[PDB]
Amino acid sequence: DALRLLQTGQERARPGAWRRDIFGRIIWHKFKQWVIPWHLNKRYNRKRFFALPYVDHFLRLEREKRARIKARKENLERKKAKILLKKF
Amino acid sequence: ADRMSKWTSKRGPRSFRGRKGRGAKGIGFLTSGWRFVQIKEMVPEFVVPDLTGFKLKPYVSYLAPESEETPLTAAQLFSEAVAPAIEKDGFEPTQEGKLFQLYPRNFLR
Amino acid sequence: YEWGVRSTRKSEPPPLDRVYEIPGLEPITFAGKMHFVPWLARPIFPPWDRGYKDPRFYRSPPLHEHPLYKDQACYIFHHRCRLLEGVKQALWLTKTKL
Amino acid sequence: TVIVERWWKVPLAGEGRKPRLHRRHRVYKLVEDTKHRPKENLELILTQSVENVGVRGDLVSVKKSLGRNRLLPQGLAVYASPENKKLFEEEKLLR
Amino acid sequence: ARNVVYPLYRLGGPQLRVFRTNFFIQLVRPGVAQPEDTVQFRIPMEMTRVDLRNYLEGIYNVPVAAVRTRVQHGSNKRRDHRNVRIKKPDYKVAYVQLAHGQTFTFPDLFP
Amino acid sequence: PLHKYPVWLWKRLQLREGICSRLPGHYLRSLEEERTPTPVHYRPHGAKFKINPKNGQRERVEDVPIPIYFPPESQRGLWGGEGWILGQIYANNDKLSKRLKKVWKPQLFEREFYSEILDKKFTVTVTMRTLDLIDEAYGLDFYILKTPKEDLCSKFGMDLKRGMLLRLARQDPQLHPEDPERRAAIYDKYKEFAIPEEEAEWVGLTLEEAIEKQRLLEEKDPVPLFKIYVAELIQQLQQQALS
Amino acid sequence: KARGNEYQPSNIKRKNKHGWVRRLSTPAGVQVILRRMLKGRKSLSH
Amino acid sequence: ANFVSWKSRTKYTITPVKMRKSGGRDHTGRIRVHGIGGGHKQRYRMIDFLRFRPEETKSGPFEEKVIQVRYDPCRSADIALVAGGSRKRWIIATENMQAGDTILNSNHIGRMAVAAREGDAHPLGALPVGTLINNVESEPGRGAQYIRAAGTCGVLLRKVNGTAIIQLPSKRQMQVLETCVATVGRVSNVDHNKRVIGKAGRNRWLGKRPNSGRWHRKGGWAGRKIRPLPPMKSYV
RNA sequence: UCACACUGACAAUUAACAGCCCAAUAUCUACAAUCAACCAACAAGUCAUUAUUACCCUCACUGUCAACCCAACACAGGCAU
RNA sequence: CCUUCUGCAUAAUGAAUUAACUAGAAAUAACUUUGCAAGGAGAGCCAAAGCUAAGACCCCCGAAACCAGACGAGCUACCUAAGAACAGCUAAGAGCACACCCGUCUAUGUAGCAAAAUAGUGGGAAGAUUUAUAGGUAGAGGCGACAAACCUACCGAGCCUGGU
RNA sequence: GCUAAACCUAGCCCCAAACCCACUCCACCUUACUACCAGCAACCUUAGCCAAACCAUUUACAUAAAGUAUAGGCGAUAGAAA
Ligand SMILES: [Mg+2]
Ligand SMILES: [Mg+2]
Ligand SMILES: [Mg+2]
Ligand SMILES: [Mg+2]
Ligand SMILES: [Mg+2]
Ligand SMILES: [Mg+2]
Ligand SMILES: [Mg+2]
Ligand SMILES: [Mg+2]
Ligand SMILES: [Mg+2]
Ligand SMILES: [Mg+2]
Ligand SMILES: [Mg+2]
Ligand SMILES: [Mg+2]
Ligand SMILES: [Mg+2]
Ligand SMILES: [Mg+2]
Ligand SMILES: [Mg+2]
Ligand SMILES: [Mg+2]
Ligand SMILES: [Mg+2]
Ligand SMILES: [Mg+2]
Repeated sequence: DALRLLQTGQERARPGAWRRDIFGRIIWHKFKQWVIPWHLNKRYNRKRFFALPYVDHFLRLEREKRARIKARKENLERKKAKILLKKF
Repeated sequence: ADRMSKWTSKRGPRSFRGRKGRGAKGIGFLTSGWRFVQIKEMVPEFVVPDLTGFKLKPYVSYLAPESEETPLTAAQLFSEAVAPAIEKDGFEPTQEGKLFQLYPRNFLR
Repeated sequence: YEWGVRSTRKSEPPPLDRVYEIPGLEPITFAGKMHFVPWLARPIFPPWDRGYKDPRFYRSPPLHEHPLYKDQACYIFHHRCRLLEGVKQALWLTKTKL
Repeated sequence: TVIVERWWKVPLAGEGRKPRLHRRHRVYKLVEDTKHRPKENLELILTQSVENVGVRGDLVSVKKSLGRNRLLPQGLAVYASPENKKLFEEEKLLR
Repeated sequence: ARNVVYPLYRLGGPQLRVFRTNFFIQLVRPGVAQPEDTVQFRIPMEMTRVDLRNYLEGIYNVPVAAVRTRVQHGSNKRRDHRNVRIKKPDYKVAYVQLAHGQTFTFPDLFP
Repeated sequence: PLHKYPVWLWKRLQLREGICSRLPGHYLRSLEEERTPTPVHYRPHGAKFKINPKNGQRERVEDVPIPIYFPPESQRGLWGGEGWILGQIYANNDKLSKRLKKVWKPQLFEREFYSEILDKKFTVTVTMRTLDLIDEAYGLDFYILKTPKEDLCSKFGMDLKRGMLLRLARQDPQLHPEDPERRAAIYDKYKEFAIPEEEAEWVGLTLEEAIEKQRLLEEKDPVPLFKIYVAELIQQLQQQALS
Repeated sequence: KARGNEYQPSNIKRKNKHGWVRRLSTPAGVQVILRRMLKGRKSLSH
Repeated sequence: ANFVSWKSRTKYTITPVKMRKSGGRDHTGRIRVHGIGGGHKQRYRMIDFLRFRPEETKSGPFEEKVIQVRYDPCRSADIALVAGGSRKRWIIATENMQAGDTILNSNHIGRMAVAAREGDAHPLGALPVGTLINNVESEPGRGAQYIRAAGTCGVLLRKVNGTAIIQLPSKRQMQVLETCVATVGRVSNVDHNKRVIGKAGRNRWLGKRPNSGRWHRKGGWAGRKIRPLPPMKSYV
């Protein structure tokens, strides 16, 4: 890593880039290494990368579930601290 | 009819059984008449040196001292290899046609 | 009349984006990225060709560009050639007697 | 191109928030249409020698069909603007 | 190595090198008494036949003649209090055969 | 457990988040403007008030637009301020009858225009209202330059306007070589616009297109740290010797 | 006849009728997989 | 759904093409024609309807010769290979079209009539009045688009200026240009209408499912209609 | 523990059988099989290649067990070559 | 015992006990008592003794059934491609008869072997025949040698989701 | 006395407050957890149950003005601003 940083200043040996799949979640797409370019590969052309608008509802639902889990954990920690204070 | 059963080569039919397979890592290819071609260039060659007169051993002695941990960084390597910078009072910027390119992982391990 | 159905033939390419008909700005497309996207106009890539040669992946030259090409409409015969007439055709092509 | 009127009348919703419509408000009523109307003859000045129907440098009430098919595309006339009008006035005064 | 991307050899590329091997190997006792000069080996999944041949010839210099590998299936008929299946780790097995009739015997321990 | 902002503010939140924040200021201002459209499918009441019958008393009224539809053909072809009206109608214009849905459509044509700023003929599916507007504007270029963003509603028209603005701002030889007088006269014919080149690029571009342009602009691959370290060492040597 | 035996197992037909490719070709399967992931099931599809 | 029609061939060929049965289904999968599907396998034979067609580096009239007369399972009219020059092709077999017979394929419209035989093909501008013809073309260089079935025959009526009023077998007149190509004689395989199917086995083998079992009520359209002959359909 | 196929470790099942498979350009296969020669017939039928360019390294991977599959059961039931 | 109904042990339904869960949320107005009064209430509302504030009053389970999109031809109906099967005997969409396809009838079974089984008498068994593999036809639909039959055990139109 | 009976702590609901997560190593749109080679993909008035004892037009998505105007098979109902 030090040699690579001093030779080109590039992070992470394996190259890559961020992309948006169908689910919409920002996934770090991994390069598979090919021989032919991308503007003519039949298989890679099928691997589209877009989430479309209707997935916004599912994204909002996932965000709400995560927020609910976080609030539950926060209330749990608060109740634990309150019980600990009550014990002493 | 099992969702928890991880799909593998011991499940599907002959076609998918022979197609998928375990981590085989294609080393060659087929030539029409079911005649596989073993590319000598794609076959790995374990570069094992001679272990003659080796000083160290796979186990250390507790009597040895203890030193602090300091992950090596780029700044330290640059400060170490600072001969021409001081002599000013050689570098490989572009390495696209190099043997073992750095940024594009072309060398194994 | 002509053979070959349109549906079976190669599908007609899509219509070129109208942004290219505005001589002349920088048509922003997804060429910078490396994946198909609905929005953003479609780019136009150049003709790519491999440098080194490959045995299994080799494209021969056209029918005219060759190291030797004769214009005389020659004809060759082999075992698979099934004549029509038979004896008379062979006698004519050989100039012999039966 | 097709004028349309609303049914049930909007119940008014001030000016800040948008007017919350309803499924009944979707109903419409055709009141009038742009087409099916007596057309008008736009004014166009000619730039070259045209048939007896017109004269060089003489604004006339030309029809829309011809003005859009032959005159304007071929540059034989120009819209009744103030700039070209002043240019034609100067050309006439130059006589 | 294992679990590492390999450099795709196009056509006029250099010979593939493998420095600092990752995967390992280990022999076991014959199951139903194998023939003479026939050593067994438990190889992981990411490993072929010529791979093991070169591995041995380079590390232990054992004159390996022929090799015949195969994959074994792990048990899975067992459930805990949660009623969840447990699939044991799978592994590949090989049957290396020495050359020159060296005649090797599996040594025993715990006398 | 609840959110911090409403549901109709996530758009602005994302716009102010990161990459959308680095965008220019004029683009964000034009996007946030959101002006009202021009009346087309409804008589716009001039006076704000109107004395309704059955009672001589003034009342406040407004003009609500008609939820118009914009199919892809409207964005691909220069269409006026009209489109596909999606609504419902009774039988004989009486609520006492049945209710049935209805969808109107405009009248399309195929004319051949010729713009002087671009010097090229096109074949666009123009309508009658668009032709009337072009005739009233005393030129297709004037009609394209007068209609703002949300008033023209069409990606092709926005691209044409952006190209015309870029051409008027560049003021370089390109129109008619070996004819500087003609180019000068053409530029003089249109002088009430000419947006600067900095603001002329972000004209009509969509959100995704603008983000892509911004990404391509400030790309800049990671510079090797070797040059930075060499510069730091040079600065250190300077501070040690000179100063 | 015996109506308690209708299942004819076949990995080919199973994966062709309920496969990741078939579930991602159309937006229907996309929404199905999204709802499944939202529910929290272990297996998303065969 | 995935449905690629077998009709996919560029260059004309003599070998039988592997025919893929349809079954009254469209590209989607739904049935559009009741009574089709389930029969005997068949191999399509590429036929060349355009009789007159000069081969490469040719233009003037050419001669041909019949070699064999075979049966065609696709249509009801038998066919017969006819080679000529330096190529071969299939064409409709006319009545009394024995093998080893020479056939002419002219085109130059002569001044006077031409006593055409039974196999030769000449344009309508050189055919006597009142002569049976078949494989009539709708326009010059179009191809046989009408008479072609077995036992069919088109009698010539008259000519006007530069056209010819043809009388189809259904008593429906039609006028076409006089410079178009046509064929004399009638199609072979005579007496095909009298073919006794005998049993349902042959009908099922031919590839035709039976009719539905619904007892439909004969509407008003099930009455005897005596309409007059329609007007002459021209194509000038 | 009807007595145990129940609970934890042991290791199997090693390819030669089958799968994993074809470089391009113009280009062409009229006489079915039925002991196919006598006898022929209708439902008209499953199997082929020509010239040029470039190609020379060769044994990699998967399946291999059982009293076994689908029927809530250890099921007089259903299953092709 | 409870409920119904003019009428009950009635032979009208409910019920084996035990532990847990389980079925009246409030309204213009009205009644009682507090505080001030032609005024009170912490803007707004009511005033020919009025208002403010408090107290007190509006049950549960139960269908058939519709909408929009998913899931469904691995069994059933049809179609498509390439394959497989049909002893023998008498002698042609011929006849008997193996395998094989379906089950007109008896008997057993009826919480059984089976949420559709066991034997023969049964029709065919070189042809409108059966079947191994894959793909296509999905409900306002598909298919249908019409049985208005089938479309995953219940299809006069299968289930789910959200309106319910 | 066999069978039984109780423990209460992990965690849950409300808002009160901030706006959240997201690549160590290989693998994942072809048959998902498959190192490898020549071709179209986007924007759509929601319906319906129910109440008028049926049901078609109809039926909902800080305070005061005000449940007023107004609309409504002018009946069941709906219902704003200055
Ligand atoms: Mg059962
Ligand atoms: Mg076995
Ligand atoms: Mg009671
Ligand atoms: Mg009661
Ligand atoms: Mg009573
Ligand atoms: Mg009783
Ligand atoms: Mg009083
Ligand atoms: Mg089936
Ligand atoms: Mg049937
Ligand atoms: Mg009976
Ligand atoms: Mg009984
Ligand atoms: Mg019968
Ligand atoms: Mg029989
Ligand atoms: Mg028999
Ligand atoms: Mg239903
Ligand atoms: Mg109700
Ligand atoms: Mg009602
Ligand atoms: Mg207000």
